[PDB]
Amino acid sequence: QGKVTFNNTVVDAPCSISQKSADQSIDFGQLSKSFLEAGGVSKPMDLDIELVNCDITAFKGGNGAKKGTVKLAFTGPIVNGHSDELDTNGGTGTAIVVQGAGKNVVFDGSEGDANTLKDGENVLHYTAVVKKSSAVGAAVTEGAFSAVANFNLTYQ
Amino acid sequence: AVSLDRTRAVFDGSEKSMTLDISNDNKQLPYLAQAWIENENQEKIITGPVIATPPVQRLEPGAKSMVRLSTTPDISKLPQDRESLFYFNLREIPPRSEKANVLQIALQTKIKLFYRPAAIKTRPNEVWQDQLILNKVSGGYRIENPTPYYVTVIGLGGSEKQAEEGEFETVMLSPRSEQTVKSANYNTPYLSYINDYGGRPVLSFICNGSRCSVKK
Repeated sequence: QGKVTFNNTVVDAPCSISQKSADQSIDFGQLSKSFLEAGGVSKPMDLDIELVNCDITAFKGGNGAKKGTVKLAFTGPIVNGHSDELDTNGGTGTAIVVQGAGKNVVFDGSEGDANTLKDGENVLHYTAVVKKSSAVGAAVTEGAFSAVANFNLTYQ
Repeated sequence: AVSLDRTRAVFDGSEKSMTLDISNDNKQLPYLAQAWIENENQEKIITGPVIATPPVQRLEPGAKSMVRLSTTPDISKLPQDRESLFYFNLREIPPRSEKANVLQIALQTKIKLFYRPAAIKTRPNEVWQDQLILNKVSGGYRIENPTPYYVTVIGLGGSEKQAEEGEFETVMLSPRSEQTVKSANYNTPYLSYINDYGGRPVLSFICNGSRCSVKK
């Protein structure tokens, strides 16, 4: 059945993602509390997601494709009242914002933009930055932080 | 890192269970894989009638593994003359990062799981979608699905090429149901759907009046 069954009929597969790093992470490096505390935003880190095993002619399509057979969407703990701010661990007071095709990514499940596919390749290009959380009394404190976002692909 | 083997799953009701192959495409680190079922409204279902086992498992680098899909006795309550809709979920849990200030991405794959009762068991390359009917309506078409299965329509156009590459909002018709779509009048309609294998065939219609059916 499907993968244990064998014959001429090709069965297309869902995508498998991977990044430059083995743990599927992006390192922001040490950040200045003072800078963040003053409204500063870290230098944008590239968040590239490689799509393998699947026909990319569905993510903004490869060489075209206007239809949408796969829905893309990010999910993660948000900042109270700000669905576009991925909350963080460690209590540092920081938050994370990811930008797609010029527009911010929302982490409440709403359909994302399956239009970030780098024309010509099989990579979704996003950018991420760290900033003082936009929550009342945030206060950027020092220390290490981390966050996990769910990249959801739903197939029709 | 974790991935599934198909974009949709058909559960043959004449059987008590089936397996889905999963894989850790990462060659450096282990990843956890969670699997679970959702009902037709995408609500998590824990006690049946369809169960995914194991709910969570560890996959060493490059490891291949499987998730079993099985049913409880109550699966018999579902209608036996039409498909029922479920969703299969596969979410990975990446290992904790070695680095300090970091953001990790975790993939989650969600596909359709069709419960196909024994009474409507299908042949290896049987085609029922050619049973679809098109009804001209003001501003478009009413797509009729008189079959006992779920049909996913991904294209409607005046030519085979347009059905395949033309802008179209994918719509899935439940068994014995219909849906209206905005569209231009085509004297020769072509429709494209997704079959059990993830293939995307194209049907050619011949209209007579405001009714259109696939040509023999």
